[PDB]
Amino acid sequence: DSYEVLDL
Amino acid sequence: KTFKQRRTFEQRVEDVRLIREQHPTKIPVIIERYKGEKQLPVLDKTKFLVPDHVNMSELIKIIRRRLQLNANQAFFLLVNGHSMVSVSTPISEVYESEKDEDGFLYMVYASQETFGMKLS
Repeated sequence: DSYEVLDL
Repeated sequence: KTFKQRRTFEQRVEDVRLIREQHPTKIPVIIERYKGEKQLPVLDKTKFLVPDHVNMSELIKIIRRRLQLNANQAFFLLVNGHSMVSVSTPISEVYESEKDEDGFLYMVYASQETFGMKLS
């Protein structure tokens, strides 16, 4: 339900 | 049951509308294991926000390590069911060209050997 941030 | 199956068309459109207000510089991306793919592991989450300056090369790298894959385990990202995007392409451009009608950008991951096997 929550998003995950995909940072580098 | 895929992401599209657990949530109606209206719910997903609204979901995109809201999250875009919250993160105007992120792309909402649905990333799932390809249904015919058994060798690569599953991710723990389905819904991702990617910064819209990221290119495909960088997104693959992020998914690689988040999947904890070894030196030579190749995986391919198929976008919107039908496309294999050049690695240099920014994801902001991939969103504008390949986003779903519901407003999500959908991707599945699989080895080349898995996609090969299924085409043969």
